[PDB]
Amino acid sequence: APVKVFGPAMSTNVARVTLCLEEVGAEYEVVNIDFNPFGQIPAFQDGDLLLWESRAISKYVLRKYKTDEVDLLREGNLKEAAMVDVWTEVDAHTYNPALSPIVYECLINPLMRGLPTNQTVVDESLEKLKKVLEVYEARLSQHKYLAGDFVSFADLNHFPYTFYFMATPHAALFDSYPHVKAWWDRLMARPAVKKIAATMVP
Amino acid sequence: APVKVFGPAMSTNVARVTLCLEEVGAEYEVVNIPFGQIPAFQDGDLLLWESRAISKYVLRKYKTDEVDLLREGNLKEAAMVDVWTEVDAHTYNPALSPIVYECLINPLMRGLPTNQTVVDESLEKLKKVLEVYEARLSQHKYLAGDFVSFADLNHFPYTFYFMATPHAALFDSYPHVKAWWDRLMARPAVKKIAATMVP
Repeated sequence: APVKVFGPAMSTNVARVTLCLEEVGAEYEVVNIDFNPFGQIPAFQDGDLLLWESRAISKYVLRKYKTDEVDLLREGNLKEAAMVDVWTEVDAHTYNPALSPIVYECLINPLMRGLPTNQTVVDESLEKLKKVLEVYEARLSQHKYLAGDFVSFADLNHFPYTFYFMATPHAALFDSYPHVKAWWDRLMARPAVKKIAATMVP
Repeated sequence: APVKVFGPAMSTNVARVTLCLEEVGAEYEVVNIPFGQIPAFQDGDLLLWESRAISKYVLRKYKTDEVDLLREGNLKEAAMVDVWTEVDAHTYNPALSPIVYECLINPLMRGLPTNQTVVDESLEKLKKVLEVYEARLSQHKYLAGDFVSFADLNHFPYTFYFMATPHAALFDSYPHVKAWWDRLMARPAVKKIAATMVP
């Protein structure tokens, strides 16, 4: 019984769910656009369970399909799970609020509506993001991935908005942070990530 | 062996961690390093940051059949805990916290005038959030089901400071939300932490 994801595949929050589903090898069906295509929250159905909110859906998927091969939350190991949780929360409350206004001002608003970019909002965000990337640079100088030497929910959570940031004029900023840039290219080589990236087209 | 929390007891995010420690009956120290400062935490050689990550580590480590606040052995119950934890983080708290800043934090710590127009932008926005809470808590005593969980405890710190602003009586128009808030305030762990967010 394939689970159902409701929403536009190019939404950052729908792509978070489908990336998790691809990383665990689950079969699923994506059901149509809306009723913003870049931000809309997914609904989800697995049998009689109906869920909302992409982070809760994603964690349900990573638990239900966990194997010894594929354990992206590490819940049996409290130290590892704690590090997954830490960098999941850094994404949600620190990295994404610094990066997503750049994506909206430079990519989404011009692309969807021909709206002008507000360079003052973008510039505030860039200075905030630069301080954040200094922290990621030190972390990813110690480990291949954010939670340790294994890929996890923490890394996957960074994919959808960062992918769109890479289509703005500021993508070159990551080159000032070579270990962050190395980590980004590691993620972009994963076959599940390439699969979802091909779905994220306007 | 006791664990250490780093940060001010007053902080909304330190209180999330200390409430979790009190509900599991854990032995801990608090070491004072505005109302939103992110805590650090030490257990042996494990050093953590971010109150929700620390809180979950605590609720897993000290878990018992009496105190299972994450519900991780039942994927469907854990899903509902996660849903309402996210609603708190990205919907309820962004509605509620600017009322705390512009009625309580900024007029009594930063010396700013109480911007009584972003207060009404937040109030009208909080009103439509509470409608959804009122429907949810009308067929469950708690957010994740008929059991208290991390989802409910997550709402305590900011709601405790909202309850100290002029607009505390807004909950009275949502009787199932009010009755839910009353069940949380009656817990001994909650009463004990509430006493720390004041001196």
